[PDB]
Amino acid sequence: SQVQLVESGGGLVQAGGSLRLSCAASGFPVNISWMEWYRQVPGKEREWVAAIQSTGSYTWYADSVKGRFTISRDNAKNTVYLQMNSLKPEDTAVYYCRVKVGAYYRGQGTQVTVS
Amino acid sequence: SQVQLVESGGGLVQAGGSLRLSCAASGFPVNISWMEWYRQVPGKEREWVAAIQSTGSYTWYADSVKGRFTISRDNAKNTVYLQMNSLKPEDTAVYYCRVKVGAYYRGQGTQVTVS
Amino acid sequence: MITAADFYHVMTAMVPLYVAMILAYGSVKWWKIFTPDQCSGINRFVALFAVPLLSFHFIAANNPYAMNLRFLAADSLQKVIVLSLLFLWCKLSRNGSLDWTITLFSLSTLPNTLVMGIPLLKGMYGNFSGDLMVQIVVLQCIIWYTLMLFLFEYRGAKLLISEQFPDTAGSIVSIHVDSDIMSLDGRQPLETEAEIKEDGKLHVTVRRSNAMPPTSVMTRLILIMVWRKLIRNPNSYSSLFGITWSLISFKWNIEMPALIAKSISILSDAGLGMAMFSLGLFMALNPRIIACGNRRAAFAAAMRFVVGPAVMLVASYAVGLRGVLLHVAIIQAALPQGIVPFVFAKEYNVHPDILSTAVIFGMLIALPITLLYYILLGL
Amino acid sequence: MITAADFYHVMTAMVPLYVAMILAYGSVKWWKIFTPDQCSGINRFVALFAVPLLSFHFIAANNPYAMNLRFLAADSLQKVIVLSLLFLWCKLSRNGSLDWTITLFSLSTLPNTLVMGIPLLKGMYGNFSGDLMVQIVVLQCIIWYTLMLFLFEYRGAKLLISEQFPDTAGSIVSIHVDSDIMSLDGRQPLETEAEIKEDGKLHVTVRRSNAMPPTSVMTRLILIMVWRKLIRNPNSYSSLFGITWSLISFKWNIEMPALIAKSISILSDAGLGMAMFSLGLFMALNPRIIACGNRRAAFAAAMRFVVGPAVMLVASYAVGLRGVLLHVAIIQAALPQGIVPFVFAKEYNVHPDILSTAVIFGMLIALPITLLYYILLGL
Ligand SMILES: O=C(O)c1ccccc1C(=O)Nc1cccc2ccccc12
Ligand SMILES: O=C(O)c1ccccc1C(=O)Nc1cccc2ccccc12
Repeated sequence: SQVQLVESGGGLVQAGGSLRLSCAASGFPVNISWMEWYRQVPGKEREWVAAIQSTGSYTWYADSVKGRFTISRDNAKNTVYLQMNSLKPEDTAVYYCRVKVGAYYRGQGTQVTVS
Repeated sequence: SQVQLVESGGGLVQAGGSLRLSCAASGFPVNISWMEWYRQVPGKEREWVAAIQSTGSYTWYADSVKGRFTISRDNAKNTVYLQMNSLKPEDTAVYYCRVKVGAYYRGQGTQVTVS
Repeated sequence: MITAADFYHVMTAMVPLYVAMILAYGSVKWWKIFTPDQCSGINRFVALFAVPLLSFHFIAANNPYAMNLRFLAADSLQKVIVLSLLFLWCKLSRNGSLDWTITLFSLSTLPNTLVMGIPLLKGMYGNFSGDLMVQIVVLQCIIWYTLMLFLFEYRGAKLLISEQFPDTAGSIVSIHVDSDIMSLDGRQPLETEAEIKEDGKLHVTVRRSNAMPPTSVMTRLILIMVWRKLIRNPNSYSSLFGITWSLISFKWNIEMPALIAKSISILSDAGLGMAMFSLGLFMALNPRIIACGNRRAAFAAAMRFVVGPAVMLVASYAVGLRGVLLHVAIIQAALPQGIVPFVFAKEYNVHPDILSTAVIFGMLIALPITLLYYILLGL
Repeated sequence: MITAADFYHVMTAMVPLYVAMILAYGSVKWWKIFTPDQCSGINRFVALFAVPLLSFHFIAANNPYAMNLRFLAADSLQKVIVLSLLFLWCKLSRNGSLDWTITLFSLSTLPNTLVMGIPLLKGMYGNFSGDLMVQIVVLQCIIWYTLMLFLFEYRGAKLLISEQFPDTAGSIVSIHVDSDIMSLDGRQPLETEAEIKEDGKLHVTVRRSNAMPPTSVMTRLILIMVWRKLIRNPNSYSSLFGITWSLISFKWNIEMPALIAKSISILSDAGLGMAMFSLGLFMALNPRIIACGNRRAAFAAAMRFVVGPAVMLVASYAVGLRGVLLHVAIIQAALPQGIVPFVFAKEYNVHPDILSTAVIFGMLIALPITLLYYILLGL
């Protein structure tokens, strides 16, 4: 079916900026809203961030990121945006989306680095 | 030390009488108040009745005999009396006392039978 | 015909096997000596230490330079006639599955050869037919219990891809498996994950969760998952070091020294006694002996005692066997079913009740069946 | 002296015993195969089925009409010299107890004769000294493990009377015990009760609770409680039916038929292998090997390897033994301690830590001790 993910929003920013990441899904069967975002440092033991799950009622945030990272669902354009606020300098790692159509699909193309 | 128990109070009575049993202890070392009374039918699986234990605070009665059989301690004469009230006809069996000086001592001499 | 003294030689070798099986059934069901958790530590010992040393005692004494090659090709032709008729069933009939291709191959063509088969045929026909049964135990441990392991791992690895990649799996390039996972048959959560590349390619990675593909790729996923199940198995070190010693001991006439030969023989003397003891504990822990209904139990003792020895009568006459070598081949096909086809089918849940009747209800009626061919052939 | 070939015959018979003991220690401590509840069902099997059939295999082949009566009286004189010096200690010294009279008799004069003692002496001196060790296993099972049972039941039945009848017990007429109770050593609640008669007499009855006497009475209470512990014991049916068959088989030349002789020999071949396997599981379940301090462990290996073989040197020279029969008698006294003196002392709590060092730390240093007398005697 020639499935393809499109990720954008990467850029260099200082401590205290505002970025708007993107994950444009296309070329799929009937999708379920279970898209995610997480980090991967050059070390190990990665950590999960957010969730845009079924009803938009509860979103699984972590401890330090609760009440400060806005996630948003757009089922028309099939794109979930993750709005970051008060960007801490420990965000040099790679960020990418994890759309789930029964088996998780993901890409690698970002430029998230906070100075 | 020539230990000996003395039991009395046995007699034939109708349903609704009043008897006053006796258990006169004599010839002992230092006794503890743990004297008892129970029944032994010509069948098996005997059932325990009362207790005159350490402080006179709680007395282990059975279900059907609660609040109707008066037990009394007399450490001067070394005799525990069991006063029966509203005597039900199912009291034909033998009644006897079970003074405990570390090992339970007991006799057999009663004439309890309710008609 | 047979004489009345031959019926005493058969009973001398087989009545001591049922005595150790009723003492273990009675000590759990009747007189209640073993708790069902204490009873699980005896089966754990027989499966790891007693039987993998009983099979080393037999294979290391085999002479692989003087095997009987014509008898041994009539045994390997039974399991090709059967395995090809089932291939013309799931490819030509419309209700043929792979759950039944494994079960009808395990019932009809894999008997109990090591524990029951060697003492039975040695008492019926003598010490040469106990030398032929060891040649069959070699070919089951090393070939026919490995092909059957490739079928349980292909059955499980096509469920995990056909469920999670229903409309996409034609573009998978390679599948890795993390080394935490040892069997992917639904017991563990088994989260899967894909790497979408720049031209519709896909890298699948099977992971551990916490709270059709091309045949150049499917044959790579299976060999990884078979090698991980083949080195955690005690019967693959009893056959690796059994055969390797018998290839050396029977050419340069090396005899194994008495320190090492008695260090093995102290545990392997507990092989044949404890195996029948562990087999009577298991028929005390099941609820009923016939655990699959009365229709599916007659089906388990008609594939086993009829379709077995009626396809080694046409695969032993079409090779050239006659006389006594025809009579040993038919009788060993009517043995009850072995235990390792039940160990696999309990783990993977491919009909675990039809293969637990046929092990238990096989043993109880195996002795008046094999003594019924032994009378009818000898006439 | 000894030759270098004799050191290989000793190692051929004893290195296969330590191999089955380290495989069971390693599979619990090191590689963690057995759960400690699964490990309790293997000791339950060895204690009931494997070893009481290993002792039937040896006693039924003994010839009781041609025993060696002079060797067998130097073994029964060891255990009278020792048992009389302890009697001049608890009756003449003021701090002598009966807790130590049992323990110093079990350490110094009761070794491991059945599992370790028969293969060791048969390799050192030949097939006649393995026929003398069976004559000692007969006298331990039938005499010296029954006298020691009369001591544990006298130790327990005097505690229950001296605690509950401190000032009254001189007037007890008879003591009954209800058949619910099998051992009165404090494990059950054990309510007692008395019948006061008309002239200062007393009928004691021992019951089950729910939420000095004359010696015509104490000898009656003990024989009841010994008979109830003697019919629930597997080693008293291995010795009752072992000796009764060997008195008949060796006079009318009856040979036991091969149906029955192979029905016993299928489980008793697992005797000597599983006993050393069950003995290495037990040294993996204790916290430490030396479980009683360093003072009380040297005391357990000085009564056992010094006071043992220095009181059969004066009880074998004062009878008339010379030559080789003197050398077999001294070496079998230096065997490590048997297991049945530990089974008793774990139940009755009469020093269960001193008799668990000496079984475990006995076995590990028993082989360089008995090979040190075997060199020094042969010079
Ligand atoms: O009986 C078999 O299936 C068999 C056939 C040929 C070679 C080996 C075997 C085999 O390993 N059996 C067993 C494995 C585990 C436990 C067993 C318990 C009892 C009997 C056989 C057992
Ligand atoms: O070893 C002994 O104490 C002994 C000596 C003479 C006759 C019999 C025995 C004896 O029953 N042993 C054992 C009893 C129960 C378990 C045992 C486990 C291992 C070894 C001996 C055991």
